[PDB]
Amino acid sequence: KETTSFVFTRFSPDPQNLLLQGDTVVTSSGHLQLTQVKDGEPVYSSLGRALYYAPIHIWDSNTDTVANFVTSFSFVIDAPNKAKAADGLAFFLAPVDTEPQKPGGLLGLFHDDRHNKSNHIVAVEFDTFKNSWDPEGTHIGINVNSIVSRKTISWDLENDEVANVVISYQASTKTLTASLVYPSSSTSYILNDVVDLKQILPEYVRVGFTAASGLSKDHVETHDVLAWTFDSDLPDPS
Amino acid sequence: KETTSFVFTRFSPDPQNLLLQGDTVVTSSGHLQLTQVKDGEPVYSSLGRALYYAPIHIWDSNTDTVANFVTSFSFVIDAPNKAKAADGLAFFLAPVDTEPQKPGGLLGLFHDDRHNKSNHIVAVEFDTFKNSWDPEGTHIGINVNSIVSRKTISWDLENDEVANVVISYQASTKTLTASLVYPSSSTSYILNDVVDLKQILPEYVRVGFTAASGLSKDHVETHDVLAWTFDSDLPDPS
Amino acid sequence: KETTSFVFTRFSPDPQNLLLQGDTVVTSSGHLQLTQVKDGEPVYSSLGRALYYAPIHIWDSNTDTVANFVTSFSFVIDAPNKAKAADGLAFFLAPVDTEPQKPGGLLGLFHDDRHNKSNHIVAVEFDTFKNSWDPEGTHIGINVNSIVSRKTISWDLENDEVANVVISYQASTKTLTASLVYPSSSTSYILNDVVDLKQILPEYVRVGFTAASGLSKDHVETHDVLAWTFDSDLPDPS
Amino acid sequence: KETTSFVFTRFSPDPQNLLLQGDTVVTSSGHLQLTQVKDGEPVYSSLGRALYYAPIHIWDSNTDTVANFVTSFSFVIDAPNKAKAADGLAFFLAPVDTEPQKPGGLLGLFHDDRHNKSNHIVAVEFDTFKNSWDPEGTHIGINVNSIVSRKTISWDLENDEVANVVISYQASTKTLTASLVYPSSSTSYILNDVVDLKQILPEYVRVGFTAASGLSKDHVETHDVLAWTFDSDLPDPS
Ligand SMILES: *[C@@H]1O[C@H](CO)[C@@H](O[C@@H]2O[C@H](CO)[C@@H](O[C@@H]3O[C@H](CO)[C@@H](O)[C@H](O[C@H]4O[C@H](CO)[C@@H](O)[C@H](O)[C@@H]4O)[C@@H]3O[C@@H]3OC[C@@H](O)[C@H](O)[C@H]3O)[C@H](O)[C@H]2NC(C)=O)[C@H](O[C@@H]2O[C@@H](C)[C@@H](O)[C@@H](O)[C@@H]2O)[C@H]1NC(C)=O
Ligand SMILES: *[C@@H]1O[C@H](CO)[C@@H](O[C@@H]2O[C@H](CO)[C@@H](O[C@@H]3O[C@H](CO)[C@@H](O)[C@H](O)[C@@H]3O)[C@H](O)[C@H]2NC(C)=O)[C@H](O[C@@H]2O[C@@H](C)[C@@H](O)[C@@H](O)[C@@H]2O)[C@H]1NC(C)=O
Ligand SMILES: *[C@@H]1O[C@H](CO)[C@@H](O[C@@H]2O[C@H](CO)[C@@H](O[C@@H]3O[C@H](CO)[C@@H](O)[C@H](O)[C@@H]3O)[C@H](O)[C@H]2NC(C)=O)[C@H](O[C@@H]2O[C@@H](C)[C@@H](O)[C@@H](O)[C@@H]2O)[C@H]1NC(C)=O
Ligand SMILES: CC(=O)N[C@@H]1[C@@H](O)[C@@H](O)[C@@H](CO)O[C@H]1O
Ligand SMILES: CC(=O)N[C@@H]1[C@@H](O)[C@@H](O)[C@@H](CO)O[C@H]1O
Ligand SMILES: CC(=O)N[C@@H]1[C@@H](O)[C@@H](O)[C@@H](CO)O[C@H]1O
Ligand SMILES: CC(=O)N[C@@H]1[C@@H](O)[C@@H](O)[C@@H](CO)O[C@H]1O
Ligand SMILES: [Ca+2]
Ligand SMILES: [Ca+2]
Ligand SMILES: [Ca+2]
Ligand SMILES: [Ca+2]
Ligand SMILES: [Mn+2]
Ligand SMILES: [Mn+2]
Ligand SMILES: [Mn+2]
Ligand SMILES: [Mn+2]
Repeated sequence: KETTSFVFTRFSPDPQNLLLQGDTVVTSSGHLQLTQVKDGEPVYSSLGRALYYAPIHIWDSNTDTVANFVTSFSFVIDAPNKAKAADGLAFFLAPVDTEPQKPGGLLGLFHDDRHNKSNHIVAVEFDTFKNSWDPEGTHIGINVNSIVSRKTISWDLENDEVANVVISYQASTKTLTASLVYPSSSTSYILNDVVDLKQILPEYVRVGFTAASGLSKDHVETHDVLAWTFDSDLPDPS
Repeated sequence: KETTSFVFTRFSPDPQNLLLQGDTVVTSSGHLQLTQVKDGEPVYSSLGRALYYAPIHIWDSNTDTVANFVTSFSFVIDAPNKAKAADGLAFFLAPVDTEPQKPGGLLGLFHDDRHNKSNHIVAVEFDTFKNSWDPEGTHIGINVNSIVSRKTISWDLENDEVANVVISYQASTKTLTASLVYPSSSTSYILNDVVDLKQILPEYVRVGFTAASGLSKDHVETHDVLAWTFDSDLPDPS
Repeated sequence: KETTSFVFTRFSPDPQNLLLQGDTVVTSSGHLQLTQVKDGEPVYSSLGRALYYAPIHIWDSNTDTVANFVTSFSFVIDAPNKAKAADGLAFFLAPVDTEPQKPGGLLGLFHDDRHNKSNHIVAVEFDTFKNSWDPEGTHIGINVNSIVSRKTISWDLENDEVANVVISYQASTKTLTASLVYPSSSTSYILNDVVDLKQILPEYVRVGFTAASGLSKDHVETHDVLAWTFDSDLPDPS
Repeated sequence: KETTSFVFTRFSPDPQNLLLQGDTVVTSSGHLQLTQVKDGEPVYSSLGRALYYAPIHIWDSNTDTVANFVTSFSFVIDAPNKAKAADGLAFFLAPVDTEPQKPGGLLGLFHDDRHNKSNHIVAVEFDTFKNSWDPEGTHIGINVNSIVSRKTISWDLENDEVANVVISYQASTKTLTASLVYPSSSTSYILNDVVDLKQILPEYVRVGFTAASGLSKDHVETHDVLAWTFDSDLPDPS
């Protein structure tokens, strides 16, 4: 049996147990600021990610066991103009050596918009901009090896309000669940889908966040994570 | 700081740390069987509840702090005839000396269908039968001092399938959230509402389940809880 | 799998999830005051206990599995005259319906000084007074069904200083371990012994504290518990 | 608030969340084998270490808080000849970039036997061989910036038996406590001392194990870790 967990109720600057990639900083107020902010305003064509430093053991090929995990986080997206919000934020699992990919609507996760098993990405996206591959309206998606989501639901962005997310994986039913709640307006969202982690991901992964502002100057938003817990449990064989 | 927690991944017979009320038994397969089953079939006019034996400290009048809590459970409802399903199951918080009330659509929680502050009940209901006070269709509700829910959502009962529920209370936003997922069909439901526990409940409560089969012989279903975790945290002041 | 846990970093007055027995009160400073205090001084012939309200499932006769547990607590003993300190404090496990027994050197645990399997008591004692059955000097003991300890070590009472205790049970080796640390003086104590909980205790027990002041007016001390955590885990069968 | 934790009830081969240094391997039976073994006999002049991959945030200079932590582990030392046992095992905290130092009685921790504040090492040692700086007999020591322990106790090595260790740090009293229990013989050991982590260590550290076999062919032993849990909690400011 192997477990990993961590809790950040706020972030400290220069976090040596986080791998910050692209534009990501920790602010002095303790937020994980994924996309760049200049003179109080979001900057376009910005891409940031943040990963927990230690690899997570999510499945074992010797014993053929798969881990459960649950993560929670709070985030804020602030678009100066809501109709021109872009591009979004995602929580993801990826190979240990993962590096930022294309900015914009590919969210730093993929180098193109195709399906490809060699990506080894599972992600939950909070997608604020309609690209050619997206359904109509802002949405939450479960993504496996592609920016084109396996399943989506409608989600109305509440601008500059705190969103509380929980994402969990139940290995016995191969089910990934993702929920978002806005306590300020009592609005909530949920979806789940079958995802087989053993087929998709390597035995060890890194986990974290990615976000991207839009590729034109008028399509911008901030993406701040305020807090983050993670728990995984790789059980004994059964 | 005060915390309480417990986990049952299955139930043992004669559980001395559970207060079983009404018809409740533990089966040999380790399920908490809330309504009576005779010759493989559910019995009508059955009422059962089950509560954790220790009172939970959910708020402190000395320090004026309120607890957070999160509970998870799995349940199954099996109606021999789905169109004649009744009456439902609920998770609730109530005063320590709580006793079963009226059977049927009052779910063992209330002695009538009125709003009354002296009930001191907060509950999440999984309501399989439309009474005069209910909205159309089977539904999930948040209930405060009344069988008439403060807020509801549509919920399609998946007969004899395992439902995974999580209910949580965030004291800083006074928000109660309830989710239900069916991993078998990848279907999921969520709602949340403002509930002020300090106004509604006494400082110590008991927590648990209640269920009721219908009051006519043809309107019946089973109500089994398979597993239950509970966690509460009453923080230090300020 | 069944787990129970709780944490009190301090105690609130009228604690409804604790069974207070004998003289026990909660002070305004949030201490669990086991033996009586009058005009700033300890009172003789005083006996107090305190138990967590919910029974603990420590072993299951169906599956023949036994729980692990760990408990921690901080206590203070203040003897006005150290040479006349009596009688002591103990942490114990006992049947659910347990009631206080004889005061004095029997510590509220036993009705006599003999060995008897029908007691169903396992205890760790912090013994400040030499009775006929005791070794020389103040000591810590592991006690099974008798005030005459199965094993003891020397322990020097540090008067009015905070003692941090941890007691744990490892079921696979049948080993009970007890440690005491005084952080003020950097002094520490440990012992362990084989105890088979399945032979000694019923399936469900209550856990908590007992203490007794001496049976003459000049042989007195206070016994205050400042904080208490408990964790038990009854695993799935092998 | 920041917490880190992990649990290994056994080890898997090629553990990507452990930084293995020197001779360390994971066996097929799931042991962390710190010093080299050639066909079930220990090899001399062997040095191995193992660290959790993620840095631990043990204190924060912004908020002036210091973390508590607790770690537990099980180890086995098997000396073919007990009288010629060498050199030992240690649990330690060190700067993130820490590298193995001198083999033998310096245990892979230090490059010499002097006191030096630029080491930034806190360690608990299980020392099986008497060097010039050591007290008489095999012993457990608390070490701050030097192989010459700040405090020691006598410890009798029980050859090829499982030792259960717990080490904890209480920030409010600046107290480091270390215990060892042999459940097989019911023997146990404990010590504690004042250590101010803020003065000694950087804000982020790595934690783990080191071990060394002796520098002559007849002074050898194995050093296997069977299991390891770690928990740290860097609290919010008052
Ligand atoms: C482990 O604990 C067991 C109880 O948990 C012990 O068994 C019990 O032992 C008592 C004697 O102590 C038994 O009770 C007695 O029954 C006889 C015969 O009917 C009575 O003569 C006797 O009453 C007289 O003695 C009392 C003092 O002992 C006086 O107070 C009383 O006034 C009489 O003069 C006594 O009966 C009890 O009297 C008080 C009433 O409140 C009570 O209802 C009444 O029972 C008792 O029956 C027995 N219990 C059980 C369930 O068996 C056990 O003691 C050992 O075994 C017993 C049977 C005796 O042989 C003991 O000599 C022996 O020690 C004890 N074991 C040890 C090693 O301590
Ligand atoms: C699905 O994903 C795989 C793995 O990422 C893609 O194959 C890889 O494509 C890279 C190019 O983007 C290859 O590396 C290149 O090597 C050449 C020299 O040989 C260099 O000049 C160049 O700068 C790159 O480093 C990489 O080697 C290749 N790996 C394999 C196993 O083929 C794959 O890309 C698609 O197939 C490959 C073979 C190429 O034909 C690509 O053009 C093509 O996009 C991905 N498949 C799809 C359909 O996207
Ligand atoms: C809200 O719920 C409370 C608590 O259940 C109701 O108050 C209770 O009303 C009962 C009457 O139905 C009282 O019982 C009676 O006691 C008297 C004297 O002891 C007997 O003569 C008689 O035979 C009954 O058995 C009960 O004592 C009372 N309890 C309390 C704590 O007040 C309450 O009912 C409302 O207020 C009460 C005081 C009456 O005025 C009712 O008429 C009135 O409905 C409920 N409130 C509402 C608006 O429904
Ligand atoms: C393929 C791609 O990244 N498309 C981006 C879109 O995601 C969004 O950022 C938009 C804002 O103007 O510009 C497009 O270039
Ligand atoms: C108030 C009440 O219980 N009404 C019951 C309803 O809940 C259900 O049991 C049904 C089944 O026939 O009978 C109704 O008249
Ligand atoms: C058997 C018994 O309780 N003996 C007590 C002893 O514990 C202690 O209190 C002492 C002090 O004066 O008095 C004795 O009566
Ligand atoms: C400084 C040093 O490492 N001394 C080592 C001692 O630790 C032990 O290994 C011994 C083997 O018999 O050889 C000594 O030289
Ligand atoms: Ca998009
Ligand atoms: Ca109804
Ligand atoms: Ca005594
Ligand atoms: Ca040495
Ligand atoms: Mn999308
Ligand atoms: Mn309803
Ligand atoms: Mn004694
Ligand atoms: Mn030494």
